[PDB]
Amino acid sequence: PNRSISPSALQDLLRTLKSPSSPQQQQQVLNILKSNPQLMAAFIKQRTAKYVANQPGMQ
Amino acid sequence: PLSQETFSDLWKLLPENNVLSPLPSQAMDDLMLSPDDIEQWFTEDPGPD
Repeated sequence: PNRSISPSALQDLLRTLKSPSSPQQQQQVLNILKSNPQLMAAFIKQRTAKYVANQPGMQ
Repeated sequence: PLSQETFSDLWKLLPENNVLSPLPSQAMDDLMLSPDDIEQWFTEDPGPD
């Protein structure tokens, strides 16, 4: 909440999301989010309370 | 071209005005997101395919 944000980052997230699976995609999402702390800090704070680091019994 | 149900309005619903967790944004020390959660907030778009 310390500064403003821009709607261009939301469009950059969508163009990045549509790319094929790669470690570069993860880096681009982090790059885009770090430019706008306001929404990413609220998102991680909401997510950590509901985070799941494993999977159930499947085959 | 979009609705109040898409990711652009889901940002507003986040706890940007509260404190829930016992620690700040530095929580990513042992956890990092996956694309399965990133493809969730845009799926509400009222468009074709």
